Amino acid sequence: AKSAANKLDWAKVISSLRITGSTATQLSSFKKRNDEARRQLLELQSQPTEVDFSHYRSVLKNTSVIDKIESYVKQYKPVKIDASKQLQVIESFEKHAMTNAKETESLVSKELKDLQSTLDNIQSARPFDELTVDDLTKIKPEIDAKVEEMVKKGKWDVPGYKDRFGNLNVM
Amino acid sequence: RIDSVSQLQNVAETTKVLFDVSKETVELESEAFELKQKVELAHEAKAVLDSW
Repeated sequence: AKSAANKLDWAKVISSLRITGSTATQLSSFKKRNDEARRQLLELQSQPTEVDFSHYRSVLKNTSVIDKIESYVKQYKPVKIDASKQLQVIESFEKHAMTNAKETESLVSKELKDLQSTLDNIQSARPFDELTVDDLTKIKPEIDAKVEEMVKKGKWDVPGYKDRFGNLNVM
Repeated sequence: RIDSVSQLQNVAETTKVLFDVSKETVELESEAFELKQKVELAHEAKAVLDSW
């Protein structure tokens, strides 16, 4: 139905809520909804192409003009001819869209499983019931790099030791 | 981080659906134009016929 298109549209407006940097995608969607609603009211407004000639010709007694406008109406009966213009623009659009869609999909799926693995890595191995600076130096040489930079700096106060880790002192 | 990732996963498939759907709808309005010219011709004819 039309309701499938529109349900997916408004669901996607509310999905577009859950993504930023897409502040006018939904405004395009709103326009598509508008004109979709417009074509149905256009179609409901309709005056059927044919003239009435059952009643409304037998009404006129001066009839020599109802045959005229009947023939003019039936002459210009393909009043406007067929259009499918969305077949070159829709396919091109679909290619760029598809490419990007699959890229995004694959990227976020990949990240999900990467994070799953990382979460598992933190749980089953973690030195925290025994931790030596040798173990942190071994897993991160960032430790020694920062230590060396601090010795070079000639400042032996580092906030990070007293900023959550204790600092009891006699004074 | 997983929470952030999950929103995007569901989006990635479904957005491709709306993208298509919107363009599909636009095609329907083209055909609606054909109707509009039909509507006009009838109205004009009815009006003249009313005058007669």
